[PDB]
Amino acid sequence: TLWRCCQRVVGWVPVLFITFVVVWSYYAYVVELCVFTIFGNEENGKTVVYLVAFHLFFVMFVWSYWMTIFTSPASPSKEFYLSNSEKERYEKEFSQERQQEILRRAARALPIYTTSASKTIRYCEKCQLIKPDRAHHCSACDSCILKMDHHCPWVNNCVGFSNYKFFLLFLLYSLLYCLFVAATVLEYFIKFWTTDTRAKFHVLFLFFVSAMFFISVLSLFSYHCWLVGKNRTTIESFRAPTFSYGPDGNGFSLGCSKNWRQVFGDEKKYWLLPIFSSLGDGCSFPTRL
Amino acid sequence: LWRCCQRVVGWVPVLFITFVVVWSYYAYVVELCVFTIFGNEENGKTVVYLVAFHLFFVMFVWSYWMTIFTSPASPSKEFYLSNSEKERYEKEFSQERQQEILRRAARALPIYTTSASKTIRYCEKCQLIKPDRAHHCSACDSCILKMDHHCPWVNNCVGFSNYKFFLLFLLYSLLYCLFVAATVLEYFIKFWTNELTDTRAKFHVLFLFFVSAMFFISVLSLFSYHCWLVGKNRTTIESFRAPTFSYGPDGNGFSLGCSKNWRQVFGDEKKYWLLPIFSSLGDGCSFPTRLVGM
Ligand SMILES: Nc1ncnc2c1ncn2[C@@H]1O[C@H](COP(=O)(O)OP(=O)(O)O)[C@@H](OP(=O)(O)O)[C@H]1O
Ligand SMILES: [Zn+2]
Ligand SMILES: [Zn+2]
Ligand SMILES: [Zn+2]
Ligand SMILES: [Zn+2]
Repeated sequence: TLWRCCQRVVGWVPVLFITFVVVWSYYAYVVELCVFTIFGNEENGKTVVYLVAFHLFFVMFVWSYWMTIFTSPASPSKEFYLSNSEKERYEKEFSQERQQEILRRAARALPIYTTSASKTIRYCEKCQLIKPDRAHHCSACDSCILKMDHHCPWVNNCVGFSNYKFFLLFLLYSLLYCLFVAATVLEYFIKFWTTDTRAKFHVLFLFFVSAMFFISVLSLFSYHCWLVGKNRTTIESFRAPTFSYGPDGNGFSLGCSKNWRQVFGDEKKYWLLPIFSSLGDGCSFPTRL
Repeated sequence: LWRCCQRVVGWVPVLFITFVVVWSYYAYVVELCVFTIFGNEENGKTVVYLVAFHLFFVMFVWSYWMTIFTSPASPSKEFYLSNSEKERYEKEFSQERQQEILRRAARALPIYTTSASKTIRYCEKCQLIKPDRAHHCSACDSCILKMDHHCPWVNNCVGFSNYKFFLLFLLYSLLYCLFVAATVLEYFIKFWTNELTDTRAKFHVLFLFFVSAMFFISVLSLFSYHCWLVGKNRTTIESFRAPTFSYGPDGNGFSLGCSKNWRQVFGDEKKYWLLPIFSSLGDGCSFPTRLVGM
């Protein structure tokens, strides 16, 4: 009955956890490292430079992170749904052959260039719609997601056509945020090991939390730089889409340069900003052939 | 009672300045940096301007806030007439013996200055003996240590506690306005000669340059005056009426040399010089004299 409320709340636990670490990291770097440690030293130039630079990375990180969480994933348009007449004929029908004929007649009026592994029309039983190309159903979001990449638990949201560029920038600014911390706390991490009671706990934690997050998230970032240039989602990287000419891992590829511009766009000024600049509408995609 | 009315109406200059500063933040960030500069298609200057602007905007609002809410220092309870001395002072009818009551108390205090008539500097309202450089302000309704002047733009007195914050407030005001004027100028040129014609951005970019230039030219004169007062170790009051010591009036009676005079306000630790954090030497109730006696 009330299982929805607890299920919905527990989904925010990874978000609140990450949010706490970021708030703690701000307190640790600004107060403990810059004010108590670096400003505990008589160097006002080094303290200000770090504080200014830190706020630039911290803003780009929180901005990208926020956008990846609250950008709702796009769903298929009204045209892909079975009308109340045709969905009755589909539910009334018992022969799979005639079921496929119902779906094929509506789908041929839609920009669909892919089929299932069994060359059947990609259809969603729960949503009662014909899945657009690259779209998949997520049982966590309980919906079909356009150009679905994966349901990322750390943002309590699906990473799809709307989220993807924000998700990528979130990864990018995560490495930069953590690398900058590790590179600047290192000079003082060496000193802390080789004596303030409170400052050491936060500075010691600061260096290897930033390092652990760097070495971990860096693997994912290199993974997606492959994916963007190949024009493949994570789902497609495990199951290549099947076109009219058979399976093709490169069926949506337009070349390395043009594949990136499908995600980041043609406006060069928006590439590094968590502002939506992805080409297309998510319900149809340019084909290689 | 109009003292209640004074408290509310006193915030009008503060709220007015707050409006101009909030408006300046919106105008420079949204209208100038987002609509105008980022429309020109290169985010290299936009990030630099947005980063630099936030450095000056923070130091300006920080200094302004500190000058407003730093309560002015008052004389210690030793400078107040005790319940014994207030009686015999009130009983006396001869002014000559009244001074002797104040003189006997003043000689137990680190006081090296008198009035122009060589009488003990005494406050009738607070019923205390004014410390050196301290003055009574009827707006604050109190005696202010090393009082410089009552400032309406901060709804507060600029005294011993405020002065370095007030100075930083002036400094970061000039820098904030100079940075705005120097960066908006190139785009101020465009709007008049119609290289840019946006309706909303024009009002804010034009007003940004005028208001920043008008505030710069005005505050710069005041700032240079106070840079000279600090080197002379003189409050604004003292620069018009030199204090009277045991050896007569002396405009330089509190001077300790140019270097040491600045250190009285900003301190010896350079890391606090530019920061709105209290670093002034002394206690405000006594000050080193040039000749002898502290
Ligand atoms: N109620 C007040 N409001 C504003 N300023 C005051 C007030 N009372 C004294 N002052 C300041 O102190 C001076 C007034 O006379 P006093 O030297 O006796 O000071 P005081 O009575 O406050 O201790 C004024 O400065 P000026 O004569 O050199 O122009 C004034 O700035
Ligand atoms: Zn679905
Ligand atoms: Zn999902
Ligand atoms: Zn008084
Ligand atoms: Zn006052």
